[PDB]
Amino acid sequence: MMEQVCDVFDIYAICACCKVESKNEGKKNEVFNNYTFRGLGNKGVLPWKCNSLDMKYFRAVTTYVNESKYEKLKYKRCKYLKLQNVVVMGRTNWESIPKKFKPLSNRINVILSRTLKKEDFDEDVYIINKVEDLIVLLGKLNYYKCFIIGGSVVYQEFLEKKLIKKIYFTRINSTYECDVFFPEINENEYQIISVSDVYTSNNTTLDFIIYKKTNN
Amino acid sequence: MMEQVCDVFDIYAICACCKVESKNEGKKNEVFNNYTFRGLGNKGVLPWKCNSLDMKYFRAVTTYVNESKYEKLKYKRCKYLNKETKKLQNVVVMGRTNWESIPKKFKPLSNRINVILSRTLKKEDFDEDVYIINKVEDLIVLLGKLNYYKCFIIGGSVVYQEFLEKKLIKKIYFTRINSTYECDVFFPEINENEYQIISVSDVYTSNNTTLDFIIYKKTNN
Amino acid sequence: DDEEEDDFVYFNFNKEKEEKNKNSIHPNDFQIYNSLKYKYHPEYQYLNIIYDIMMNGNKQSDRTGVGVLSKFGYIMKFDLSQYFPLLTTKKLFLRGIIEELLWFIRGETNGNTLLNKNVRIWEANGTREFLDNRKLFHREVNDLGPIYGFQWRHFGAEYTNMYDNYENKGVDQLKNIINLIKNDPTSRRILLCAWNVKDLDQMALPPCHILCQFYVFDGKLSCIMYQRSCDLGLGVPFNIASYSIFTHMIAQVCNLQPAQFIHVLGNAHVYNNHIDSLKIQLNRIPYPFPTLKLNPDIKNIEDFTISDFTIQNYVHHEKISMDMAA
Amino acid sequence: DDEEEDDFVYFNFNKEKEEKNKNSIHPNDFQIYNSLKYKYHPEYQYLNIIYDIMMNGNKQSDRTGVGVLSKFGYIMKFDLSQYFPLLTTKKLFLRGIIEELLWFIRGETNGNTLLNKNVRIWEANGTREFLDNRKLFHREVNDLGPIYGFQWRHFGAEYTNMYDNYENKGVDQLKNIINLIKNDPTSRRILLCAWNVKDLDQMALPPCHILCQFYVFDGKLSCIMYQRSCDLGLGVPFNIASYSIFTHMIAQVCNLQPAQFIHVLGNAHVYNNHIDSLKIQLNRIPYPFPTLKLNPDIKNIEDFTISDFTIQNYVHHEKISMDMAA
Ligand SMILES: NC(=O)C1=CN([C@@H]2O[C@H](COP(=O)(O)OP(=O)(O)OC[C@H]3O[C@@H](n4cnc5c(N)ncnc54)[C@H](OP(=O)(O)O)[C@@H]3O)[C@@H](O)[C@H]2O)C=CC1
Ligand SMILES: NC(=O)C1=CN([C@@H]2O[C@H](COP(=O)(O)OP(=O)(O)OC[C@H]3O[C@@H](n4cnc5c(N)ncnc54)[C@H](OP(=O)(O)O)[C@@H]3O)[C@@H](O)[C@H]2O)C=CC1
Ligand SMILES: O=c1ccn([C@H]2C[C@H](O)[C@@H](COP(=O)(O)O)O2)c(=O)[nH]1
Ligand SMILES: O=c1ccn([C@H]2C[C@H](O)[C@@H](COP(=O)(O)O)O2)c(=O)[nH]1
Ligand SMILES: CCc1nc(N)nc(N)c1-c1ccc(Cl)cc1
Ligand SMILES: CCc1nc(N)nc(N)c1-c1ccc(Cl)cc1
Repeated sequence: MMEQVCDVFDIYAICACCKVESKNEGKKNEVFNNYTFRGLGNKGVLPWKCNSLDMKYFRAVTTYVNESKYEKLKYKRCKYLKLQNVVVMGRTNWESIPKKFKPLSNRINVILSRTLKKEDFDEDVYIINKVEDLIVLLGKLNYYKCFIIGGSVVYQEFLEKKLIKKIYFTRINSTYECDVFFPEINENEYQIISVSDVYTSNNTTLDFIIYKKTNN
Repeated sequence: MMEQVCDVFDIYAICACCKVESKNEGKKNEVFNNYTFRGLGNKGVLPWKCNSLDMKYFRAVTTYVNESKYEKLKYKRCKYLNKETKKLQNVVVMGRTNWESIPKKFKPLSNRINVILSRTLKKEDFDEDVYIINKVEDLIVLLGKLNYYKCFIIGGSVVYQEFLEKKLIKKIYFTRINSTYECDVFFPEINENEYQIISVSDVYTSNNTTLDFIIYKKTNN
Repeated sequence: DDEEEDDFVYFNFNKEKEEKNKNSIHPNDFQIYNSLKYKYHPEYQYLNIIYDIMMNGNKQSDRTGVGVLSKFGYIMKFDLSQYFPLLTTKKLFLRGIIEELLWFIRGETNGNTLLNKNVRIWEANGTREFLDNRKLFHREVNDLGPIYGFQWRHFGAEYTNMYDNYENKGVDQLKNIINLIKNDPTSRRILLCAWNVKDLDQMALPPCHILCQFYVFDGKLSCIMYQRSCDLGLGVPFNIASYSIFTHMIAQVCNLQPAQFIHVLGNAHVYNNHIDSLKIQLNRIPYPFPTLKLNPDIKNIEDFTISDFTIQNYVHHEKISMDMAA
Repeated sequence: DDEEEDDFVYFNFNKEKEEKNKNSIHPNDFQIYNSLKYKYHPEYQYLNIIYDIMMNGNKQSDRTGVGVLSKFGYIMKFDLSQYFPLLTTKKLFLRGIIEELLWFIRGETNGNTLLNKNVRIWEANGTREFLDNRKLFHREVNDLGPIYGFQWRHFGAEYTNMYDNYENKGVDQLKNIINLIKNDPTSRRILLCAWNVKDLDQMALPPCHILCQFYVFDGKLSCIMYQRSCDLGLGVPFNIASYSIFTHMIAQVCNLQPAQFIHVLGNAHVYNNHIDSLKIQLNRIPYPFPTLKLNPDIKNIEDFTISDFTIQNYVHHEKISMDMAA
């Protein structure tokens, strides 16, 4: 019996957070926990500028599609109301993406705004006035999975309203200057179901963990 | 697709075979191959008496059933027969001599639907809860009317030979008893072009002999 | 498709239905550990062994009256090129084990040197009572005998006392394996062995770390360390760090990049007293590993000093005392 | 659950796509080996290593000119209570390794003894030329030096020549490990080590088999053997047999039942010249292992003779010349 959108319509969140620096004492925290990793961006950009391994991960996850498993989805979705995934982002977020890289290739780019002119951009490039308007654009489109790629503001509301199924969280294990952060995930609403191998990229170790919606 | 009986009804064969007593001819530079393991029985019984581990394996395989996978098999068998719309058990088919070789305390085989192939005997000759059929065709008819998980052909040689002849075996669970005993009945030589080994188990020791279990599967074309 | 799936069940026909001391370990207990679908973080190589010993270990009682769960033969591998394997499911300190390493390199066997730096790893092994019980009635307190350092720099030399000048006596294996790595890298004899059969009875105690074997490929160094006895809950965590650090050191003085530290465990055991703590540890999710930075100017194995080692970005769960006794 | 499956797809995002020597090796070559679904026969522990080395091994020139494919660190386990692991994918004879073993146990280092029994395992290492090139100019032909036999019974004694009676000189490790297994079974110091650092240069060649460690639990004896250098195509098959027999011998004279023989491989290599032959072997399906029977009246490790050993029901494939050179 299918009516809780997140699970229902297949919405996922994907992020990469680093550690935050505090002016009073910058390192070697006395107490650590999952919240340690919350740095999201700094002055319109990533706090660590670039990380090719995470870039590859982000791209591979948002563009991956398994067509044979698409009607198990077309089925209930229709039943509830060149396959590509949907990538929902914010304006400040969309404006941070470089020129040559916009829109994100092989992905149905969506945007959350109150001032952007739909009139102005492409059709394969949709915009929306509010959260709830997204569910709508989904019921019309043909996609595999919907990924909320940020930013902070966008992560927060999507979590509060409880639309997030899984959170593909990348832990950048180094400290940087930050001004925007990810919302403290509620350990009782979401739980870590997977932890990857550890890697070194751009002079920092990092790993990828998967947060799940405790169906419970 | 042209549906073959062995697939629709899941007819499998399971046996145990030891090494035969050779007329060592003056060569302990013996050649070995899969046919080296062909001894099925001796004077009505197993060449090796008993093997608790093989026994345990035979029982686990022939009594194992997965109810969640039944409905899928049901729709398939019924679809093939153009027929569409209390515990689940497997079937075991054996020759009359195999039947008679079983101790009374063990007949019919527990938790399995027992089917016996014979001409000299009829339902009236048996006290047990078993099915008596006098031809292979009767089995197929019987399987289309019963609720069962899988069908295992358990011997003897004669029974094995014709089921392989008729090309009704989907897979062969073969136990290689790594020892030599006196034998008078043997398992048919498997045509390597018709059957290929797809799995090999761990090696074990039981009743003073090592043994392992392999699985043959009907081939391409 | 499912065709070969039932075959899996048949091949497991002779398997034990339940885990051995599952009865004593109890699963609601490891409920986060069992809730994980994919545990690819390297720390699980260590955690999975703790789980394996707890669930299938053999109950044994040391001649001490103490109890343990033990298994025989395990192997862990850590990619030092991607991370420094310092356990993150509990808090670990490294000053002491680094000093112990520097002490081995100097060839010392003098227990006082470490005590004066408050590194008490070997203290209990050097007391008057412990040496007497080893029948070392004529050994001075804290004179550990021909252990590691002596074997690494003077194998074969006749041990006298911890203050003797053994300059040029015995085989300097440390110097030899380094020269082998530099001149003959494809050699399969680059071993550093501390188990000197002739000197065992003279040692405060036989070495736990039997030997190190090195492998060199495409400018990269790997190391295998064979441990004959492993205290999983307390010792192994430090064991992995020590030898991972050693690997980096040997690699840098030979201008090679570190590759894998391969840990081979012989008698792997878990003390019964650590079980509650280890259960707690098993339910913690590892954080990304930290990295190790060595002062790049050090090019001679003997020139390292405590200030040349730096652990960076160490994120960890709070400390746990394996023995919750006090 | 199917996306708990997609996560799997993601986690594997940083692979290469092909194995290293794919192009060089070609898989339509391991057709039979790859067609199998469940390869649980213990012989696959050895065949999978060969396949791993061939597919992922590093290319090196092991001894000047020869060239091999190598890997570092592997562990194989054989349940001696369930079978004797003599490889069946090719033919093997054990008279020679058993004589070598007895030779070891007697503490001999005289190559002529083996040669008189038509066992040439050590012939090449005892020639005038081989010895001279090892710088052993004052060593008689076939006097192998302080190798296995000598170390097992007299570790630490000064080696003189192969005819010398070294009575009550050095450490008789062999006897000591037998007494520890009998009187102190739980000990984690039951090691037999042949790698005598001080005597290496005096040996025809350093031991390939570094040490053996024993483990006792509930009347069962397990043994781990650490091999520093391993010739997968020619040596290993025999090494596994050699030590499994030794494990049985020690178990019997100690009144225990043999359990597991654990083989640890340090530098594991496959000689290029053996590739073609090993490709053939990998496409052969194993036969159930045979069994080993020792004369039950032998109660002292020193009392075994060649006729006290019988390998039974050995079913094997055609013998193979690893080196197809003519
Ligand atoms: N490390 C990571 O994984 C990520 C880092 N970042 C970093 O964070 C920074 C941007 O963060 P942040 O400030 O959170 O903002 P975002 O860029 O995510 O979004 C800001 C915009 O979202 C729109 N918006 C907010 N609420 C709604 C709503 N209810 N309906 C429709 N539109 C809405 C607004 O549009 P308008 O004003 O027209 O109304 C607003 O300007 C950048 O530096 C970026 O690089 C971002 C994502 C991920
Ligand atoms: N180790 C192992 O895995 C196995 C060992 N064995 C051993 O072999 C012996 C049995 O050998 P064997 O005599 O070759 O064979 P079977 O037990 O197969 O008996 C065949 C005989 O059974 C009946 N039969 C066979 N096919 C048909 C048919 N199509 N229609 C009607 N009746 C049929 C007939 O009985 P009737 O004469 O009444 O007409 C026929 O004479 C035993 O010693 C047994 O233990 C058997 C199987 C497996
Ligand atoms: O660096 C070390 C030193 C010691 N031990 C442990 C193993 C054993 O529990 C004990 C040594 O005693 P024996 O095993 O030798 O009896 O110390 C370790 O795990 N790591
Ligand atoms: O019982 C034996 C003796 C030798 N070798 C092999 C290992 C090497 O291929 C070669 C010796 O060369 P070094 O590893 O010592 O360099 O002999 C074995 O595998 N088993
Ligand atoms: C490579 C950055 C990246 N890594 C991960 N793991 N998650 C993300 N959501 C982003 C991302 C951030 C900002 C924009 Cl604008 C687009 C994508
Ligand atoms: C335990 C013997 C056994 N083991 C295996 N692997 N398969 C078999 N088919 C039998 C068997 C033989 C004769 C009778 Cl009568 C019943 C079963």
